[PDB]
Amino acid sequence: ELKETPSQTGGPYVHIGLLPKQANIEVFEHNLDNNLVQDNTQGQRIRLEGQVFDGLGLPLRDVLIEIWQADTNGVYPSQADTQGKQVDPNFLGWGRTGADFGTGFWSFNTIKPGAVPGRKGSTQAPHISLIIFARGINIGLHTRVYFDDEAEANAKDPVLNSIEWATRRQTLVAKREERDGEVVYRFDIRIQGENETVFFDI
Amino acid sequence: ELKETPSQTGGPYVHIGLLPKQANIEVFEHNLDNNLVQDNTQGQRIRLEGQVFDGLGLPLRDVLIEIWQADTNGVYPSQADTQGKQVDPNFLGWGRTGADFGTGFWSFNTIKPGAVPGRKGSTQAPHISLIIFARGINIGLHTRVYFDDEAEANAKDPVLNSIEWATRRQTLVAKREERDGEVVYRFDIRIQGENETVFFDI
Amino acid sequence: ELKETPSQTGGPYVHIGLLPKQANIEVFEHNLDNNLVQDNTQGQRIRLEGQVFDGLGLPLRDVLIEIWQADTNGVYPSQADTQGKQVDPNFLGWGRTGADFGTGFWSFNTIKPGAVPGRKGSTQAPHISLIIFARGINIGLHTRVYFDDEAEANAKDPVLNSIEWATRRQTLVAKREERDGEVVYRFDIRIQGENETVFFDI
Amino acid sequence: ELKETPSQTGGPYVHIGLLPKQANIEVFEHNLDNNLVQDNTQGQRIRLEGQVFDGLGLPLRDVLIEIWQADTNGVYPSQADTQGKQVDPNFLGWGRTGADFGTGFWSFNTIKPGAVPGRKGSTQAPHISLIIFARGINIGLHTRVYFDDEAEANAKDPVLNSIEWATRRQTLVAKREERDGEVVYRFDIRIQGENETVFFDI
Amino acid sequence: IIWGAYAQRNTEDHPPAYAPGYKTSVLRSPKNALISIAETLSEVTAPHFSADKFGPKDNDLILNYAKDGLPIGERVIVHGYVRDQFGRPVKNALVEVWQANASGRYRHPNDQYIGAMDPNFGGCGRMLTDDNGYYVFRTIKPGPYPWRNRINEWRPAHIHFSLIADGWAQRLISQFYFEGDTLIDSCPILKTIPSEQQRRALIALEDKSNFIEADSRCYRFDITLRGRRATYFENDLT
Amino acid sequence: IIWGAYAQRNTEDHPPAYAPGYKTSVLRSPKNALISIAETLSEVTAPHFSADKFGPKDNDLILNYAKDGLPIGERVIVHGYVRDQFGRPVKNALVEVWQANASGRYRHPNDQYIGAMDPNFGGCGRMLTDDNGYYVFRTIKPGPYPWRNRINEWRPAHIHFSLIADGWAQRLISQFYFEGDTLIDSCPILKTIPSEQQRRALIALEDKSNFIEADSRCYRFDITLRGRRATYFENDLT
Amino acid sequence: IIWGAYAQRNTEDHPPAYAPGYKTSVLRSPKNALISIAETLSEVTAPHFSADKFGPKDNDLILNYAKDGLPIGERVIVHGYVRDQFGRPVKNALVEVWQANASGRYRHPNDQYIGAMDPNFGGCGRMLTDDNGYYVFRTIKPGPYPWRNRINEWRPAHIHFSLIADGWAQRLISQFYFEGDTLIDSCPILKTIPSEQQRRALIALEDKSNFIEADSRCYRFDITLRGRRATYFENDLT
Amino acid sequence: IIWGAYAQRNTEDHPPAYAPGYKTSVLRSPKNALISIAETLSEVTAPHFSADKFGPKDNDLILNYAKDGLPIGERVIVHGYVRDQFGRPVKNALVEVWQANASGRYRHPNDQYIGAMDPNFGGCGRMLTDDNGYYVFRTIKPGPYPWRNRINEWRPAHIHFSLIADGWAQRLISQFYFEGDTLIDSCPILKTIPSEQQRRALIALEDKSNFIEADSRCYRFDITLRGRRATYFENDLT
Ligand SMILES: [Fe+3]
Ligand SMILES: [Fe+3]
Ligand SMILES: [Fe+3]
Ligand SMILES: [Fe+3]
Ligand SMILES: [O-]
Ligand SMILES: [O-]
Ligand SMILES: [O-]
Ligand SMILES: [O-]
Repeated sequence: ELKETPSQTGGPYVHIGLLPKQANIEVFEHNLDNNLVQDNTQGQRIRLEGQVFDGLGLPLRDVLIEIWQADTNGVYPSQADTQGKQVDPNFLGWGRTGADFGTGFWSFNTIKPGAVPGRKGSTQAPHISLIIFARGINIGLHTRVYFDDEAEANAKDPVLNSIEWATRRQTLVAKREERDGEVVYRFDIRIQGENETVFFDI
Repeated sequence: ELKETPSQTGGPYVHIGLLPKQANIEVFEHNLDNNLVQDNTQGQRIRLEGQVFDGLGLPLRDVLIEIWQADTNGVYPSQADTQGKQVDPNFLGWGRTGADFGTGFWSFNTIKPGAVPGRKGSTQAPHISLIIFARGINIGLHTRVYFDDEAEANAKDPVLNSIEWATRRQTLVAKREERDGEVVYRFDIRIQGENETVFFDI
Repeated sequence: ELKETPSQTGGPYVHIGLLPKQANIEVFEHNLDNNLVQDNTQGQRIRLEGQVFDGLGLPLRDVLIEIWQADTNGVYPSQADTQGKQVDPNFLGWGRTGADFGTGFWSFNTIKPGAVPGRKGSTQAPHISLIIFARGINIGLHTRVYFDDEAEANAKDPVLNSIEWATRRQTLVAKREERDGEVVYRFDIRIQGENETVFFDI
Repeated sequence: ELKETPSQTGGPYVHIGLLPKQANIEVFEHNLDNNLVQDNTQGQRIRLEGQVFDGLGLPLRDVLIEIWQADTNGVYPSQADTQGKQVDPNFLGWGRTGADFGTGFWSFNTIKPGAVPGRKGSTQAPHISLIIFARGINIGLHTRVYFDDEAEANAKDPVLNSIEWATRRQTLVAKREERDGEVVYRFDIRIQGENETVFFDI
Repeated sequence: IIWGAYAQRNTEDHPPAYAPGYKTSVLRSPKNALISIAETLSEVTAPHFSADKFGPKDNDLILNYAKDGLPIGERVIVHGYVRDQFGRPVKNALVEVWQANASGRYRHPNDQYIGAMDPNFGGCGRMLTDDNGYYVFRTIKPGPYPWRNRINEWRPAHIHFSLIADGWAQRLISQFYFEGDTLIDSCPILKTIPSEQQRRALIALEDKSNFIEADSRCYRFDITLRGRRATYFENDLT
Repeated sequence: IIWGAYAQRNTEDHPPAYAPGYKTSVLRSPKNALISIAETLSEVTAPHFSADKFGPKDNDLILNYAKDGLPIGERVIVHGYVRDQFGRPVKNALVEVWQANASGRYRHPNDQYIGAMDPNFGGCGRMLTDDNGYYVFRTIKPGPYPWRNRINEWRPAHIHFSLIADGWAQRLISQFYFEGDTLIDSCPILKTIPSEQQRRALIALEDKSNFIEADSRCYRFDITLRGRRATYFENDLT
Repeated sequence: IIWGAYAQRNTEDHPPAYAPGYKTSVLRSPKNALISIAETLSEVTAPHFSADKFGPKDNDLILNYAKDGLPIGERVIVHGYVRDQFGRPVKNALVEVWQANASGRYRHPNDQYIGAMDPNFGGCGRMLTDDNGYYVFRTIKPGPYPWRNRINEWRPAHIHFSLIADGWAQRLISQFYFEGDTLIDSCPILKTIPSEQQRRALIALEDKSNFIEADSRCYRFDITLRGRRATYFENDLT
Repeated sequence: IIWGAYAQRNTEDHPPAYAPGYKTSVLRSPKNALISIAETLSEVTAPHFSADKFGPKDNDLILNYAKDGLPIGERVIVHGYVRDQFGRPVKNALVEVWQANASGRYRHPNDQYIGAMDPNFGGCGRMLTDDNGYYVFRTIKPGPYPWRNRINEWRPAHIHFSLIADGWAQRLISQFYFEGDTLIDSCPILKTIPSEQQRRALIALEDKSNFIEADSRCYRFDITLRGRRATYFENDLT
């Protein structure tokens, strides 16, 4: 048996070297980005956005974020999905983005995921899996984004209920807003301190 | 010379294995509990109660607490008491309790202790010695409970004055209240954070 | 290259754990036993029986015995048989039995095997390969059972002739008897002492 | 914890150095011998005798034997006897003898012991504990002498029944004879070979 | 002999309060340093428990909760001596133990581990040390069990113990383990103890000469409490 | 590939028949040396057992005899590979196991040990190795138990196993033990094996990455059988 | 084969979040312990990237941004294998790299180091591992560079790498170094890794037989990701 | 204290019955294994010998047979302690010794060795251990002597000793030797003992501070007998 290769920080240029196009380094023809909606993608379009704050409350402008999620029917566009259901063929389920250099906001255009089976016949509430990399972060931090308009499903969610301090569960719920017809979920991440976001070892 | 056996946490079932009766494990005929008052016990009856909070401000519902105190005349029901005074013969001076599983409150029915001699002819203010055990606590935490209606005695107490940050002394003073004729002293314990209770190495 | 896993005694419950059905442990639907004759099995039916004796001459009542043999035409129901002949399809060729707890007798219902080729074009006399396991026996003991009514074939048998003390060859010959129409071969095994049965390292 | 001092053979003069009187070495005023009957000793007098044979069947003439037994009521003249019964005060319960130099016979004049409690409320049959020392014997050999006229008690004896080869139990039964009014039990000991006497690790 | 104070607890011989590898300690450890005080009568005294109060099976975890049969599992005797740091025996100290059954399951609704419950096992016992500081109890060897620190964390088999002795300053709760258990090297709770010599002080040793044939095995485990020093000059306690 | 005979069994790698420290061997060991023979079709063949005959719980000692509840004791998975001495996998070999329950008690009237019986545990299992020689079964860890060799003798925990593979010459019965058990160093039966490296070959190793969280521990244990040599010149087998 | 969960990440094999010697970690590390969860479909799945999308020079950092000439610096090939902890190859995993040029300068306005920019070097590449888990790319060896932790801090030469494989739980970003670089022993970022054996796991080794004459040198560097365990009894994932 | 049985004799700490190098053992050793039994009152009891019966010179081999003069040879005192395996003193145990004189000649017609007889030496003594398990006797150091095992065999100097103590199970006869005797390394009888540490346990040590000036030398020699275990639960002895 082998030991897992040890992690190291993404460092100061992680949001540049993994999104070259944005840093005006035009080496690739096809570039990965923060848009998970293709034209025939099914489901309700949503915009997920927010900021990541350090322990002094300041937003990180050098963070790199990726998300992983299921399609509109709660099926993962992955060969490891054992649900026996067909997945939306126009959905990658993954995206990557950095924070705006000035504002510090990050965002993704995606679809609201459907519910995915949990362990031993349970049902998880809709969620998006999120990971954060940056200078000063030695190992990518994993968290999940749940939705405030899914209170009923959130209340029976296995993972959320496995957090014993009920007060911390709320750090994982994004707030729904409606900007001129578009649905936006605001999700702010606090790495350290008061209202510190919950991070998981998965 | 030998080294003291190393401490380890009481673990998740410490308030069950040391109070089996309460956990509905009826293995012993005589069970130890939180009632130090026997019928002929001398002194004024008081009820000591409160909650223990972790660093997030939530009450611990798996804590086990014991107290050790002197009788009404400030004499310990212990062969190591060298005062040459006779102790109240209907007083053990020790008790054990857990916190209610739902509320999180713990309590003891005891007597208000009298003043005990301090070192080099000084006099200590009335106090109850308290220890806390629980999952996550590697070594039992020692503290003392003083009484707010003994301000005069508290001001000349050796131990309280040996705490250099005067602002922290107050975390050791319980508040007197009178519930329908009964005297109750509320003593809340904060393990971590703002208004962190003082703990002693004794 | 690796060393063979070392043997250890079957121990006191070897005849129970390998024949659970007989020990009234009903964990398996299909159970292995001492009957090698199925309804369409070809050949003459015979019963092989006897006892196993320790060095004091007492029968072992905790022994476990298995036999391995060829079908009526001297073909093994094994993929390693290179004879190019078809084997009787209703014959496993193997069986397992223990000794009766009181009497100490063990038995098998099988078929008399036909002659099997020996090395370098020789022909072996009909024989049954037998192995014995029990408490006190550190490694299973291998022996062979030949038949007294095959004197002619026994006299030209390679293995029997490879035993230099001619007097010991006879310990490997079972005696034919006829109990009310049934043919029985009595084969007694003496582990130690006078008339000690020959055991092979194979 | 310490390891037991290792045993060594008594050697060629063990029956001389432990019975000096008999070897005409008159160094002690009070000498230990093979007579356990004092004048007021209670019980029926018996004579126990026999020979000890090596593996060639020859009697050992350099053996030293001791016996240890209970009084007529099955009580040991030992402070470790926990029976709460009073022991015959005129009985040592132990004796020592050698074999005649020519004949090879050894003997003791004693009393037939009564039954002694066995473990977990059982009852042992009457027996005498015996030990043998001699040149060539590296550790004293322990055995027991039972009586043929106590067949009923012998059949329910714990120790005798703990010998699984029933045929060997009989090597521990001495034969009653009546020489001109005296009762004699003949007990021959065979150290090696056919009808080898049972020896115990006690 | 006039007794003075208990020798100072050596903090390097014990786990620290904050130990990140045992996750529950992160929110249940004080951020301030403990305040050391000079001892008074309060710290050198403790309660007395009379033998009269204990039942005959209090130190026999095999039979004290047996209803229709015996509990399932390995029969073991655990015995040893309680002494203070200067080697003096600790007399009439109250020793209490609690543990899981052979499946690693505790007898409480809170324990939801799939390891099976044993209707004939309770898992609580107590005794008083004798005049030589000796103690002995009998039980079923506890099974190791999973718990959630990292998701696949597993505690080695252990028996929890608590001591109330002569002085409040000696009050101690800990856990002992069994010689050879391979989980001992991986446990984050045992690893909160800084030194290897102190980790070894919690391992009960196989005591083969003291096994009882066709019956039970035996483990030897000694405990050391803080000791008081004698006074020969000024006695300041009072 | 034309196969020849099995490599000779190396007698120095196995216990001798007569081993005085294991008393029962004294009357159950031949006094004559074993007679070695050159192999024939008889020794290089063996029976075949079809998978169709095995039930779904045959390799699950935890559930295959469970009536009203689960057996009491430590849940463990044991898995590993069966290979021949030249490293080739042994395919479709019949592996049978039997063992005591968590108290060290076997399920038979003959076993009178006071360790308690478990009405939900049987203690027998079997499986066929797959094409890679892999095998896996689940069970309750057996408890050590006393037996009468010297009066206070105790076997370390063990699981008995038997293999029927490709050739009769490979037929093997043995016993494996669990890493760290302190009784392993004192057992007269394990000490019949002459070399220390071979004694270690019977110790199943803790396989921590393969534990199943909040469920079962896992031990790794590989088995090696005698191997056949290939023939490139004269084939004398026949 | 029915797959179960990924083996638990061994936290002792990785840097802790809070590491005072790497100053930027002080305000960017959680104060709470991470909460471990049992895995679901969410954690054992991951996206697929099709080969069709990659250009022919995506793994050739020497030519993929070359405009008028070749970049300046040491021509090196880096290749190796990606496997899971149980030794299975990781197929079709997305491996992305980014690095500084030969002067230790990154191609971004934010990097103000006086080391010169190279107009023919970009410093980004990517590839998919093949069926054996093999990967190979070509580049210019990066130069070490200063940074402000303590004022005179210097990173050893390194290439940043990222992997997206079969399960989200395997997601990993790290950095590898070059055998012999003396700055490796002084780097506070590499020293956040607790054990020396794991620090060595990030050092790419000179592979002399694989140098290409009159052309490029070659370094060998293997990567290990977390592995999934197989299920043989209850499958609880779903 | 309720006493239980004597700890099992550890057969590995003693010579085996059959030891081919000591030729006389070949025909005087059982071929069957000894049958171990659980102890009863018979095995844990033993006789008592009253001090009244012993004469004043019983432990003084120098004077107890002296007729016209003193025996010829080296005057030595031998003393030591008898304890059980758990270290408890063995009180009022009967210790008997016998030996050859300074020429290596025993006082019996059977001994025909040419070494000269000493008319003032007998060679037999006895004593009772005191309350601390202490014993002391005085004698002449025995000379080594030839015997026929191989024709030129020679025993190192030795004194034969026998002990009858508290339980019949403790009955022991052995021989001790003197520190430095070179014959100790060649003796087939001492070599029947399997381990070197146990061979050393029979060597009496020079005790120089206890020599008596212008008089006698002194040797220290301790003896260990089997010990009884205490019972705290069921007492099955009866
Ligand atoms: Fe626990
Ligand atoms: Fe067994
Ligand atoms: Fe960098
Ligand atoms: Fe001698
Ligand atoms: O970087
Ligand atoms: O616990
Ligand atoms: O067994
Ligand atoms: O001798």
